[PDB]
Amino acid sequence: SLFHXTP
Amino acid sequence: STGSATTTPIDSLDDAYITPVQIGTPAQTLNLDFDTGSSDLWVFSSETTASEVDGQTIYTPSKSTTAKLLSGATWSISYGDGSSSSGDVYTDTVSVGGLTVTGQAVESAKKVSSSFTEDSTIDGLLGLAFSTLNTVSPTQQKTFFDNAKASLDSPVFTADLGYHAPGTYNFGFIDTTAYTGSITYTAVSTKQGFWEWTSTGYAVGSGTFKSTSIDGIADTGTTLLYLPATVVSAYWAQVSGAKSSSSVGGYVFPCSATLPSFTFGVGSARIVIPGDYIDFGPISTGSSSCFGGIQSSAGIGINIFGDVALKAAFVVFNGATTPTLGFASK
Repeated sequence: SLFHXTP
Repeated sequence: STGSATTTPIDSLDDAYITPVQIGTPAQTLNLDFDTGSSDLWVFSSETTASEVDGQTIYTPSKSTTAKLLSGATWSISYGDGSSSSGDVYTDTVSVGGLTVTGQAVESAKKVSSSFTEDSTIDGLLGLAFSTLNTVSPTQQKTFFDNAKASLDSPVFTADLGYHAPGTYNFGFIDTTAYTGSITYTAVSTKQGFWEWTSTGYAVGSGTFKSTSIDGIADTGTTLLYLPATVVSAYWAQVSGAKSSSSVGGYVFPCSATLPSFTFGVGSARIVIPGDYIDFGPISTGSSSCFGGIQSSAGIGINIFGDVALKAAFVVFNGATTPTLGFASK
């Protein structure tokens, strides 16, 4: 997987 | 004081990096993902739903003589892909690389979403964005860095991520042997709680540098580089056979292709991302389509300088009263 750490 | 810890890729693509963190007394060592794009230090724990734990190392506060429940505090967070976790809070001693903070808020997960369960190598996250983003309620908590700052020799941390190799997170000092040339510093906006800065432009391969302001965040917790569609299209235009695939979810390119470098500006200085750093391998095992490491931010709302970009540099996160970011070649 790819990661996308907070909107 | 200072600290220094090695961070290691979790896989052969550098999808994320893990750093060992000691929590409690006696120490329980967990491998956390250091994330400059969030502000919670949370861990799998003895309280995490059992079915949601698959291989991770857990924190067990009852086995730590220094742990104390932070009564009434809860936390809940979501990340950029909708993955999430939530739980309760302990205070305990936390050490990174030899640097110790007492009374750090350690957020113990009761619940984690599927994408967390599925990654056995990541035991939790250590947030390094501004403490204004911390999700603990009713009393917001400080980050490990904000807690350590006053003890540090200099109120900085540095990220030196490796390409297909380990790197280093340093706290409290700048290792002048870790980079070449000079460090170029640039202004940070903390208005959204991120390490937000503005790049001065870009170049594709040996092409002319295009001067243009690109606002974005330095996010160690993001794998790829997410940039405006204009910029991204100009990159992939220089790769034969590359295309944006709706079904795959971004730009793909033939595995047989050689990728050009991508340069971003930091002030009057330039950081070159080699082409190899932009290859994220086959979309599925055995495919001859590969996933690109530069993708559009158009769906997101912000540009993100994630690990693809950051690993091409020595990056200084300067947490002085007026924060700044520094970049050097290495």
